Amino acid sequence: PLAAHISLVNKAAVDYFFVELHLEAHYEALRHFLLMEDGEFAQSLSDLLFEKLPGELLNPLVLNSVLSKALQCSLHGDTPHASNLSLALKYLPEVPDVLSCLELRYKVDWPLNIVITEGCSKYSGVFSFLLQLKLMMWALKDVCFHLKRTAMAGSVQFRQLQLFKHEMQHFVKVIQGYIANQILHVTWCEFRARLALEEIQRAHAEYLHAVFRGLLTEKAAPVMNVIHSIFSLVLKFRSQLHPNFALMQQSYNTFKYYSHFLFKVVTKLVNRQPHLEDFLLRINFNNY
Amino acid sequence: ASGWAALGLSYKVQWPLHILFTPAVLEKYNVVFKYLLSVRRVQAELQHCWALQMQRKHQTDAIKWRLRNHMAFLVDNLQYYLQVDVLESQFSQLLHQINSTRDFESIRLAHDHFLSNLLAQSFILLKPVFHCLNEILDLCHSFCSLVSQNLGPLDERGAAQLSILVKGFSRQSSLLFKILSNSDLAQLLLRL
Amino acid sequence: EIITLQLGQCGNQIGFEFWKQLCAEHGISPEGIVEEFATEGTDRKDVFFYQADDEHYIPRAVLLDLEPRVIHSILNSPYAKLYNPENIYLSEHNNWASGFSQGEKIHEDIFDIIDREADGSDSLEGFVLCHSIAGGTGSGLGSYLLERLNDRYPKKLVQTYSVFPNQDEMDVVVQPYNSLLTLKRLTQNADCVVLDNTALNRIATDSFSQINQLVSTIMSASTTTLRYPGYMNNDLIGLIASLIFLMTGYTPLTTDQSVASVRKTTVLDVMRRLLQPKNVMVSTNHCYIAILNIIQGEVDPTQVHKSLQRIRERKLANFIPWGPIQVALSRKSPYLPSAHRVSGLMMANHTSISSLFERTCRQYDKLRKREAFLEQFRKEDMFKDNFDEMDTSREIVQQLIDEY
Amino acid sequence: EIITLQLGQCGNQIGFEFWKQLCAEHGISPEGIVEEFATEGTDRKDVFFYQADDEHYIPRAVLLDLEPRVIHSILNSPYAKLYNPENIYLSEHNNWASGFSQGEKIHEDIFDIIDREADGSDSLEGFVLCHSIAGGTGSGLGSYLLERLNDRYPKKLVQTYSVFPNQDEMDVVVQPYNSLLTLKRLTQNADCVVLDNTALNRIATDSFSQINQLVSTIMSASTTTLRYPGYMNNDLIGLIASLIFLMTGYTPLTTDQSVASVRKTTVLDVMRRLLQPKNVMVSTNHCYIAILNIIQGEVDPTQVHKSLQRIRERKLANFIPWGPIQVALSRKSPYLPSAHRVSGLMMANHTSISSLFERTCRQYDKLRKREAFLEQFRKEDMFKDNFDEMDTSREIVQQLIDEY
Repeated sequence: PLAAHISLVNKAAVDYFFVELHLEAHYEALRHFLLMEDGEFAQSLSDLLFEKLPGELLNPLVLNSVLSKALQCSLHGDTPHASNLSLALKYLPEVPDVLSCLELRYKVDWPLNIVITEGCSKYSGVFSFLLQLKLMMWALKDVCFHLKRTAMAGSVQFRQLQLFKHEMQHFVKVIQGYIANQILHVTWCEFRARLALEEIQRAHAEYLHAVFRGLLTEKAAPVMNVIHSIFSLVLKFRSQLHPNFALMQQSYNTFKYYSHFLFKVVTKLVNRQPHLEDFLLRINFNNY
Repeated sequence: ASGWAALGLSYKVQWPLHILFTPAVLEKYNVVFKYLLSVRRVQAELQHCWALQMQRKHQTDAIKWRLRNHMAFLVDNLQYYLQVDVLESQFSQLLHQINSTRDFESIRLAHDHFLSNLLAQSFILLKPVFHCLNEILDLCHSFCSLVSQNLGPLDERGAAQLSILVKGFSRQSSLLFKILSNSDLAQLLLRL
Repeated sequence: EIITLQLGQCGNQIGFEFWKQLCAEHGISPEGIVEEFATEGTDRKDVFFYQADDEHYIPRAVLLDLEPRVIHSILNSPYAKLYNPENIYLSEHNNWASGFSQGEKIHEDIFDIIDREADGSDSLEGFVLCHSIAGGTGSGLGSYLLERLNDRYPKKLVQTYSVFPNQDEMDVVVQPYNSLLTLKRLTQNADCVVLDNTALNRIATDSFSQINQLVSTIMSASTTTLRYPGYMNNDLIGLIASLIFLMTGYTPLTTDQSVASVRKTTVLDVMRRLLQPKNVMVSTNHCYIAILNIIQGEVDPTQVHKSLQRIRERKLANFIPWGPIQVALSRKSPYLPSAHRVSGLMMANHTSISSLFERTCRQYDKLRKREAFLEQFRKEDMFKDNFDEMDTSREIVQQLIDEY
Repeated sequence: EIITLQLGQCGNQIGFEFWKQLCAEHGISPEGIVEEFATEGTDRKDVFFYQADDEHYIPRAVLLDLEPRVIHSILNSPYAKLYNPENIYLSEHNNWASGFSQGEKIHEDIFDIIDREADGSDSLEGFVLCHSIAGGTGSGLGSYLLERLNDRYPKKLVQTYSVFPNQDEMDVVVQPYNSLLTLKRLTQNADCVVLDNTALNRIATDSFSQINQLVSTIMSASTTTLRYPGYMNNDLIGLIASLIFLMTGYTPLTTDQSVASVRKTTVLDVMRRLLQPKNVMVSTNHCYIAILNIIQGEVDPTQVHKSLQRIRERKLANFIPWGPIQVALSRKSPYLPSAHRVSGLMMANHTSISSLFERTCRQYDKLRKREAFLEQFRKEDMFKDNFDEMDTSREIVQQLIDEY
């Protein structure tokens, strides 16, 4: 007389979440904002912040308002879900690097707060990486656009220079294509055909645990440490927007060495992770 | 230690049949899967070599290969027969003893006797034959490798290695012949 | 998986009726739709067909021809929509040299089609070729394709159903040349099923529609076990290794009107019948090299062993003195009526086949001494300067006969 | 956002059918009304259209022409009311010099229209130009507009769909001059899609309405992902950076009658097909510089990786020895039938395109030595004194060929 009533309560408890409180909507909505799945939003938020770069860009008058200007250019949102995007910070920067610490926290209410844990804070861990990636595809877009106005001026010093950008851009446009395959599509195939009350806590704790395929885990951390050496050299390449050509020629040669070192450190880490297997197929294709 | 020697397949049984499939009976099943895979491994391996000899159509001693390959083939392929006629025959009885007796006590015994027959019929328990054909098993691994580890005639001590096995194989061949001279009648008939 | 390359009018038809038989067996609708009763089917379909997003199934077939008429008629059949229009190829606008010259000319598109088809299969196993060796189209085009294929794909099997010209009947006046050259290419490139109109029509007696229905029956029965997975012989390479030129025979070659005599058909009587020269569909103490018997329907391995024992004792067959058969079992398709309690197909390699070439060689030698009908051949580039090709081919065939 | 500048009869039509395709894709009624089924649409419309208080949508298009007839016919079409009468411009009343002279003459109103259109967009990204390089109108007017635009707007992209004259067919007798000058201007000012009637009609075979329908298909498929936001490649500049002269190819270029062959179309087969010279719509171990493949429909990135791996191993392509492709995915419009399971468009930069100019240079050099048809050019002010413009243009094109 007991188990006959347990299954009816749980089935009525889970059903109460979907058809009444739209649990299936919140997940497919936070992804639109936090994981930057919806274009014209990250390409409009990051594009605004990067236009400035201390005491500025830190008071609640600009960064607490740039969001309310960003959502208008989203063309997707402006719903009760779209609110509660507290664009706050967690550090006061003093003053060429590839770091700009800034969080973006969702907010929920009572009957949903009990499922989405206040620790599942880990989105903010995977977010600051994804935003940092946009800093490349904009700064690198700048030098691609900064050089356009230079065009008559055709010589060996010019054409040999532009081939560096095409050689450095392709490495960023492939590591991004990887992220756009693991953390947004295949890890979302699971946890979407997986759902259809205790299980909701663990299933969600298994969906995000997105941080494994994201090269943020401390196990594969040395793979991440090398990425900074790549991202740093592209930023220096943006500083030198032919008075100092040779100063840039040395920079690119350092880039080709580090990239050639990445292909070896990932290969040696195959013997010890099927997630990393797809990386070598991405970074290497008709080369060594 | 070769990896194949430790391979196996376990099965997470559901709740109702938990009484019919104990870890004991589900273990004797595994032993059959270990052996039957091996014979399958050597056969699939052996025939690939045939797919090369016929392929290698463009040495008066290289022709000794197929004159040994087919000898190693018939003993193996027909040994791989009596298997579709000990499985599909013992199984067809096990399924018939089920749909006959309304009692369940028979099933626990019909299925139990079905399993013991496979261990007895397939010569897995018979030590002498199982310790002689086993030598034939790994024997083909050596021969098939010898033909695949090169593409030229057997000159660089391959022929010197070739005549080694035939002195043992043909010896092992007729050695088995005296063993069979209850259940072997179904087997020795095909080879003879 | 597998591909089919059918050339000439003979090959084109052969393919038409072969695919008719296949779709009948697997419950594939003429339009490529699947019947309701066959929705839950267990039969493997990837081997000869690949399904489409529209749920329809498309054959892994390519149509080749020097002339449009045959394929145009095919596309007016109820089965027209089934084929893939992309794969089908027709020449925009009877000699072997001309055929090979065109093959050199139209390399690119043919191999484009072949590559497209190949890349759609994970585990392609070999090739199937259906053609006639006498006519200009089949002979030359098959020669060219075999050459460039063995060159392109050195790790795929090449199986052919080659139709040989009638000899008792005096059809291609220039048949000796085409046959000899096609045989050269077959020995020099073909991995592994001889066919002749003479004995085929002889057994049919004792239109091309019925003849090729029988031929398609042979092909389908040969590929049955591959189509229907079992325990043993689960691959074409397994077939080839167990035998290696071939000849074939099928026991239940009975008209739709000849089912009245429902003869109690054991396995023993069938396997026996497969041995007689009468049933061998093709026309020195010549002996066998290999025998394979595939049996469809209910079968008891005890019966098989008894039949093998009795035939061995009765010594109805002869074997090579210098070397040491096989009986495989399959399952019938669950759809076509089982009018036969048990049925049997036999493929064998026997030395007597040598005689075929001895005839053709005799035919060819009966012409090369007087230079008959060489005017057209000199026109093409290949035979523009000389005919050393012919001499090499003849010597190769002679070497093969000596080897037999 | 973006603007479209279409010149000459070629450009005028190109625009007509491009906007036809766009309105078909986005569910925009011919009159500018929105259909009921598309009321809740998610597709982004600002990119090519701006809505009006009357709820109708207006293209960001400007019509230019030396002659009235074409646009007059356009305004008699069912799509006439859609365009903006203010933007459309017609000359009140076949040479490049005359075209550039008029461009100098009618600067004010054209740039008035362009400024009005520009100020209505917050985030304009670049320019789109559609024109033919042979005829007098397109060549000269595009030259003038490109010059004064690159001067006026030094921070906007300039993309063109330039149609090149047929060469196998002997149309503009004075084509070499116009083509050479337009190429000069393209190198000297154009940010970034070559087009030729010869190969375009070749693929069409194997009226201008259908040709330009195909061209508009190419343009729309190129701009799809921008129109339909996703994750990656969310901007035209992203496109350009990933490649930087271009050529294009589209796999599902199938007639409305050629849907009968519903061929199971993977991603691998498509991306493969995009590589062949046959599909390249345009007509020294020349090699590639860059390749981009945009794929529409269901797509599994595992399939994409496998296709990339296999093609890389098969080495069907050749790359520069001195430098180290890209496969982007989009979503089809929810309205047009998905007759194709998965479809593919390719834009590439390849060195072989150099040959084009070598022909035209050869053409131009084949005339400048004899001073053919220069009488009209001397009439205009630009070539009133001398033709140093021509010499500079020729040397610039030679420099570009040397650079390639």
